[PDB]
Amino acid sequence: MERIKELRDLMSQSRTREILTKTTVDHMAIIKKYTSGRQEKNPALRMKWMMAMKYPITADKRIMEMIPERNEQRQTLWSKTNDAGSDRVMVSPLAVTWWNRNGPTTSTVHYPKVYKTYFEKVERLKHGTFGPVHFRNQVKIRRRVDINPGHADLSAKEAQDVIMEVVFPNEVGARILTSESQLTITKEKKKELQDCKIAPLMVAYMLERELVRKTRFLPVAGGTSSVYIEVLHLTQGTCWEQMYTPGGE
Amino acid sequence: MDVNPTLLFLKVPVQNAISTTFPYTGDPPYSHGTGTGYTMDTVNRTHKYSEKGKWTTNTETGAPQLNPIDGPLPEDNEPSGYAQTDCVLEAMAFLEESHPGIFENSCLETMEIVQQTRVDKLTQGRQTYDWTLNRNQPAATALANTIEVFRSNGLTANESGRLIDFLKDVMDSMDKEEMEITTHFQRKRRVRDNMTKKMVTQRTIGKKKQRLNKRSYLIRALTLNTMTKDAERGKLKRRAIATPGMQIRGFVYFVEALARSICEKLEQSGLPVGGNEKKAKLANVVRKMMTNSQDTELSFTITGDNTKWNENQNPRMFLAMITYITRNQPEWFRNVLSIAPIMFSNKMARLGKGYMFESKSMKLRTQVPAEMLANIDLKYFNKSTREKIEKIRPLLIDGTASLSPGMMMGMFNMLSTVLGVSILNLGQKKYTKTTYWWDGLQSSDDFALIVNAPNHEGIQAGVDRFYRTCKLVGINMSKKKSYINRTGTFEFTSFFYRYGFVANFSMELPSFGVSGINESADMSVGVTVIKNNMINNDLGPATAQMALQLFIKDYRYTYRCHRGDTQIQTRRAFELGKLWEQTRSKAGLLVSDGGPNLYNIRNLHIPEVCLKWELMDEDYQGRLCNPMNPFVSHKEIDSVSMEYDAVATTHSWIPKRNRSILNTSQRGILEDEQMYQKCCNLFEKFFPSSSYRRPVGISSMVEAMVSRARIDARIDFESGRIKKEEFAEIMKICSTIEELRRQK
Amino acid sequence: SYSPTSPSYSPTSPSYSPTSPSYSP
Amino acid sequence: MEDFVRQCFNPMIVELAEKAMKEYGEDPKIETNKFASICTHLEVCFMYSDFHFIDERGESTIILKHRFEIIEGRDRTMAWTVVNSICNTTGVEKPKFLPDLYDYKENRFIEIGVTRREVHIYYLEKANKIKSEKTHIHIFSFTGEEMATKADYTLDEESRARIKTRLFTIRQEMASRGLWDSFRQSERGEETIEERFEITGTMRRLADQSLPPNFSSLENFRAYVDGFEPNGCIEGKLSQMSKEVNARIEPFLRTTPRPLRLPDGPPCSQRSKFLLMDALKLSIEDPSHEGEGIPLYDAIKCMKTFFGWKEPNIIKPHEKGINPNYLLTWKQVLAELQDIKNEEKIPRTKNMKKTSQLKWALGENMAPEKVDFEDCKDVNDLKQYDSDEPEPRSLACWIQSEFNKACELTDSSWVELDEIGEDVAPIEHIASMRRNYFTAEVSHCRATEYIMKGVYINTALLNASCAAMDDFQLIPMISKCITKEGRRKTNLYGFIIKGRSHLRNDTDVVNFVSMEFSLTDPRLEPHKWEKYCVLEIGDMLLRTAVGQVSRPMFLYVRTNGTSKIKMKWGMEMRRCLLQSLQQIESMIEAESSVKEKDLTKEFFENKSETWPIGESPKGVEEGSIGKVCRTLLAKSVFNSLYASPQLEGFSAESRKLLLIVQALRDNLEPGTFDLEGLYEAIEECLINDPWVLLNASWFNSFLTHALR
RNA sequence: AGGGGAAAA
RNA sequence: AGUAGAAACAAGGGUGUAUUUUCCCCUCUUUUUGCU
Ligand SMILES: O=c1ccn([C@@H]2O[C@H](COP(=O)(O)NP(=O)(O)OP(=O)(O)O)[C@@H](O)[C@H]2O)c(=O)[nH]1
Ligand SMILES: [Mg+2]
Ligand SMILES: [Mg+2]
Repeated sequence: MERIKELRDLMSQSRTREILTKTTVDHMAIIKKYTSGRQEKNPALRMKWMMAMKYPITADKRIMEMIPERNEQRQTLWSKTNDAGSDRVMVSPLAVTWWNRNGPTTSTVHYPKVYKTYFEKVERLKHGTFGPVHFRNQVKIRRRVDINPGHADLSAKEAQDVIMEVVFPNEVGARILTSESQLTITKEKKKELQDCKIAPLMVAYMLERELVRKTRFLPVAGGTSSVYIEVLHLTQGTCWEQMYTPGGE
Repeated sequence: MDVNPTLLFLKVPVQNAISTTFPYTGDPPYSHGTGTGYTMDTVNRTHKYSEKGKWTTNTETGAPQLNPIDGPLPEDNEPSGYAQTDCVLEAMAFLEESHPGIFENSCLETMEIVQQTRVDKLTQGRQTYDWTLNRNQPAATALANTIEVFRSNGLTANESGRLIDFLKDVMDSMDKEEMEITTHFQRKRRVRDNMTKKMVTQRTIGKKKQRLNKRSYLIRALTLNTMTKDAERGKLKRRAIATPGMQIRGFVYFVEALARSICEKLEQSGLPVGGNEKKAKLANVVRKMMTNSQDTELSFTITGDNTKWNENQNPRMFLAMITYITRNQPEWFRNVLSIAPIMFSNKMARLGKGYMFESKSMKLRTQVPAEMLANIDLKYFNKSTREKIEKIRPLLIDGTASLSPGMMMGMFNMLSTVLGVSILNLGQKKYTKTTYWWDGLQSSDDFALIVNAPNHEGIQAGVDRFYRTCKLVGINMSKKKSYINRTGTFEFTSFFYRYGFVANFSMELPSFGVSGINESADMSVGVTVIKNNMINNDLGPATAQMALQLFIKDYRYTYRCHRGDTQIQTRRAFELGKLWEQTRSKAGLLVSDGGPNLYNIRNLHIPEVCLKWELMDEDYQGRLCNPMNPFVSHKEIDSVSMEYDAVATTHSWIPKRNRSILNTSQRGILEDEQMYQKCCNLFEKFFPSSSYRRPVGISSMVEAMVSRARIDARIDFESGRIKKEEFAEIMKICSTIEELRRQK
Repeated sequence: SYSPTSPSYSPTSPSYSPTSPSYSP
Repeated sequence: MEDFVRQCFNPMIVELAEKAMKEYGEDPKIETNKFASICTHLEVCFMYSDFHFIDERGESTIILKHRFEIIEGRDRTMAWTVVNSICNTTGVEKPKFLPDLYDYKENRFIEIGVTRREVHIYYLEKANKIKSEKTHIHIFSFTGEEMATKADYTLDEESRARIKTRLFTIRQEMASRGLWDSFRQSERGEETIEERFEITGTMRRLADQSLPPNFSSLENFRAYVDGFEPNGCIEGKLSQMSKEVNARIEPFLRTTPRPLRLPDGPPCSQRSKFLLMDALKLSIEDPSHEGEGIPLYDAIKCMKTFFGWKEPNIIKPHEKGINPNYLLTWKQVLAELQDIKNEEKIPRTKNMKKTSQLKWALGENMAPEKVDFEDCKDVNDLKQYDSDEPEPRSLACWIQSEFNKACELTDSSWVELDEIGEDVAPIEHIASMRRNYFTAEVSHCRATEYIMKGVYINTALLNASCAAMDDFQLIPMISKCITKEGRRKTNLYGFIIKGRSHLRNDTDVVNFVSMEFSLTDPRLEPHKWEKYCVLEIGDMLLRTAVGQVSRPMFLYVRTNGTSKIKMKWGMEMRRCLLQSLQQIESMIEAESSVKEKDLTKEFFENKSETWPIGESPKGVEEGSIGKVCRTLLAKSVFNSLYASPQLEGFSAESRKLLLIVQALRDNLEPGTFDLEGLYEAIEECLINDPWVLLNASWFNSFLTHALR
């Protein structure tokens, strides 16, 4: 209803009618990346010399309704912009700090849910036990280990298919889920993610983190399991070995 | 006492302290002015290594072309591009014989890749030459301009998403009697600046219509733009690099895919593997060669680089190799794979910006473009440039130099590596017919060659045989940069092996610092960089802690997020102090909020937010991770003005970006970008999964959107989420949209 | 606890610090 | 036959068929039979679906909810998403292959096939192909025969009659033109897509011109290659090859290598952006004044702490410059400082009047005006820019002294590292103690003072350049340290005046003028100060061990320039520390593995282990681990300060010689091919840079001491 | 899936 | 003058970062300068 009215309005014009009618779905990928402005180089230097400016941030105009123009110490937080389409406003880090110290507070936050893997890593590190450090000659073998265990039953392709089925049921295409474990995980995630208030893309990335398996070639000396690879920087050295036991099972 | 760091090498081996030989803490060299001089120099050098070839005049482009294939065999050790076709074919045949079925399987994989490859793949490239505008543009912009020009001229096979269809369109375009293009034109206006009260030439850029005859379009299609390589370490003098046009990138891509498939099945190839994979491969090869060597046998390793590698590789030899590889294959596959060498054998190099001339008497300076250098008196140029222009004049047409020989700075890395690996494979006992033999590894042009022979004279004979064979195929070993010693220590692609690869931490120094994305992103990048350097480059624990401290200090200064309980004063100091005093659990605040640094070697692998989540204050935690942060973009709900909740913290804001030109107006060109973005946003609204994965389909935008709207309305009505009136209204709107589409 | 020290450090030869001397009257 | 199809079927059907075929790179011009087949199939599907609706009651009606949903004639993605939506909503099974219609009333997918041969064979083929007893099959024939699954013809007799009549009409019309034979015989191979890619026209001519000399056509070359077999081609060509082409190994004995040949010319001069060993700083102790933190306030206080200013006068003039301009610049700086001190609320930053002396010193209006070549084609005296090579310079002895000073131990701490998390793991505790040793060793090094000075100066310069681009700004040179007593101290080295900084390219240079205090008389080493103009600005009363001594205090004034890249890499000078520490730790680690214990305390405290790090008239000199750490830090800092293409090239081309020498020391029988060429390449990089010349001299000394 | 950063050839 | 080096800046379009490989991070568009 809203989208179709927007499409009608957008096709009412002349140039946009040509763009929509003379462009195929494939060519979208080409025109979406289309740009004609100057290219930016050395982002680090730009940040270095821009953080000294008054307003190095750009925010949606809605921020005007939330963050006051100035704080108690008369320090301006945002200023109206001229070189814009009236959808962006300049902002200072003072605005970020003001929101963090005085912004609206809520008891519902999605960070723990969207990043369950990192919290699992934190829990594993918290309950781990440390043994003695041995100064001995260390022999390292460059081999392919995993960094993200993913789901043991599902492979990379199976995990991707399950993710697409769970997040975008009507866009899977010709693909079909065959493995029984695939179907079970799909059902479990559909039940768990039902009525989710997060964007589908970020839910898909969450599922990718939770399910897909990633392997890298690293110099390892000792364990190979993912719980040990995540702590390789700490349990292994050129001439020292730090005995460790992750808190996980 | 006169301190001399080099004397430290008396005790510690050079390899173990090799990090001290890399001056990577200083700014790398940069090119200042034009790259025309380097392009002319490389063209002349390429044409001098082949001067004993055959000269012809192209019947299509009307440009001189030099063919050194099957030229006289070199009499001295100077670089020579006179490769012998029979020798290359024999090397390929022996490579195929040593690895039966390699070419057939590679061709099967390449056919599968070719049939399923989409045109948008070409957008993966960086800046590319654009013949429509005759200048460098982003790959996506160049591809869009080329597609628009082809469509306007009646070539519409690109309407299908397949890349092979785009190649067919390019071939068809190469036959048209004339091409109608839309280029950019300039309008200048003298205006007084209101801040400095000086006259300046305000510039306005617009679109026009131009017509290119057959020859002009052909020259533009075979052109490669040239510039100077910047920020390159280890070289006193700069060198030129090339960017091909949109018409050459697809064929080159397919050829490179075939070469990569071939290289994957080659234990002597240093590509496409890299990093730890390449180090493991090199160590395995060295250990296998050393073990297979008998106790009496003498093994010698030579570290070698090749002189003017790209200038001595002929596209004709690449064509011969491709023809041999694709034997007993469908004709269409052979044609599509062999097109790229054909294009490169007739390529033209664009000189570049031009030169700068100075009239001191009148106190003026001007930029002479390349197109004018052909019709300028030689008295203006200096001796070096005068000689360059005099030597290059016969090859100059339309501001471009004809360059038949050479592969132009790494355009066929994989194919060149394949040729080198074939030469290496020619070293087995079954081919040398002598007590000596050789093996090793090759990457692009660098190589490590291990020769085993009973005695020293055998080693010398093997080295001479390998050198002569390389010269026969067209590869010139660099004697001044290569050396040979007993096996056990060597160097390869800045990897120093001394009975095992040694760490070289200097090369990773530039990665340390603040990436300037945002607060949380920079913190994650820095911490993960420290962790990865600890894992890989043998960074010590104490050194890792010191690096963490330095990074925290730099980050705090960059983002003005000093500790709350600090006397430093700045714009952000007041808010940070207020927040510090307000909160109770002072350890829960992020570093960007003036909180303490809780990081250490233990938890270098944990994101900052999750690291101190349990220590965060309830109110502070809610404020920081509010679902409605104004600094992060929000998405409208799909199939519903409520927006999706946000989980990104307030520290993931978007910094301001500026893309303005000095005294230039481009409002006529950014409109297209704005409308394209609007249409893409609308389509994403219609198709929720478009962003997650690139969609495909030959149907038009509006057609797909209307079809999806109709099916969605029907399905919603069937399920019961909408009543009759809404379905009727949606159907009516779809019908009127379709009617408007049909009748513009 | 650890104070760096060098055998090349002369306690008297550098009579005054030419880079960072004391000049307050 | 294509024109027949165009004139027969409806335009929408024709364009749908054209799109469907072009979706797979099939040209309707040459694939006319498949074009007609697809057009007929689309027409049959549309006729089957049309004129069948569903009333609100839920029964099929023929004249609103359409009875049938089309899936044919759409995109692959469009059709598949329609199928997926239908399956998700109604819950029917997902077909393995794309069907042609969906019946809501019957709630199932239907495949519609049109054939020229017998119906039964095609029905068996389709039933075997789909192999699923849930999708209806309906086959029509141009002869008037029709069949379905289980004899369930969902469509009414009338609609099927219309379909059959239309098919017969098409058959008769086609047969009138005698095109039916090919159409019927081609059905066998209509399911295979033949890829086509041909080289013709200009491309064929280009191909014919891209072959070896003795070939005239691409086809001839392909024929030759296809039948090619290897018969001693390489061996025969090698036998013909002249024996003067060879790779003869020349042994690298202990008497082969020779010292590098440094260039000749006038002695090299200082080129650092600030003084290193001759710097003098005016310091304030425990700064607690109002406005502390602002550089200008601290600079004013530091200047106030010193009494003894006199009338400045030229002592060492700049040969190529206008010294009165430098004198006026210093006087103007003093006057501006006085004026800013007169006011109450000193501004955060101070701009300087664009006087003649500053205009000349900062090179304002020195560039020729840029003009497009189109408007200057009539100019008659245009000459190309100069590209002369750098003038060679000889190696002077001041650079070695500068390095020696940089390697020394200072009394005041120069870096205050931030805190980190609590140590829990034993390895973390070991790292903490090792880091305590490293920080103590490195925080009291002159190279650290240089690092901090350069970082602050570059940060201030870039901030001023980007914030104020058309103004002459005054930037005091400030540093912070902690004395032996643990009390903070703020030092001022001098002042920098920044010129216009309209920097567009990364290599664009902003010019500035640096005035630095010093106690070093320029007349002792005049060649070192060719670029400087040195004044006598004061008399300083220093406290010595025995008493107090009055000495002149000079102001080294010069014009320098810096680019955005130079400032960027100047800011990241703390990285130098890592380059040293990572090495030092590694060395310690290399020993610990041998001794199975941590040797940090023994190395730093007992100083049992020493490394050759210096040279003295006696011979080679050994230093402890701390001395080596400081030397490596100084080397990294000087690499950062004196960076240039010469240094990069020299390091790259001398690494090979170092490795060859190491191989000789390893008894690996090293051998070379063109060692003279390597020496020439190394020497090509020694032109004028003092740092590179010092490195070359160091390499010569190392060769001398390693050959024996 | 895309973008950015670093290294080497 | 100075930076700098094979050609440029010293204001008046930034129209000059390419191919391959490897590693790492992220998920969108429309009046200031303080490293205690
Ligand atoms: O920046 C680069 C570096 C290397 N390469 C590609 O890698 C090849 C080898 O790069 P190289 O470093 O060996 N230089 P080369 O061309 O051999 O000349 P020389 O120094 O005299 O021995 C080159 O010929 C290019 O094809 C690039 O394309 N760009
Ligand atoms: Mg080379
Ligand atoms: Mg090389």
